[PDB]
Amino acid sequence: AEIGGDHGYNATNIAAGQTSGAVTQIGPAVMGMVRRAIPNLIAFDICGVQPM
Amino acid sequence: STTTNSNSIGRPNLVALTRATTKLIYSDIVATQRTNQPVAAFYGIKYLNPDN
Repeated sequence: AEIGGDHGYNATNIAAGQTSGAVTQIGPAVMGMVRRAIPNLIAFDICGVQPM
Repeated sequence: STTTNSNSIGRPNLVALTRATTKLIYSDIVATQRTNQPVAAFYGIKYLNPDN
């Protein structure tokens, strides 16, 4: 009676959308993107600051 | 008898250009719809008998 089915929780299939029952998924969603933080800077004024 | 061979012709007149191009037929042969991502997915949805 046309079950939905599911991906085998196998990263290769879920990204492609390969399913087990019916209606292959279009694809995953996009929950967001994460990038590494920008490190901070130790203030230069501790040493000599002489613009040449 | 100053014939026309005494006269010297100047710049010849460029009467007409001529370029060669086929009757390009690709808008009318195939169905086109622009894609917004580097991978395009066309759905195929079918209706089946109880014998598939």
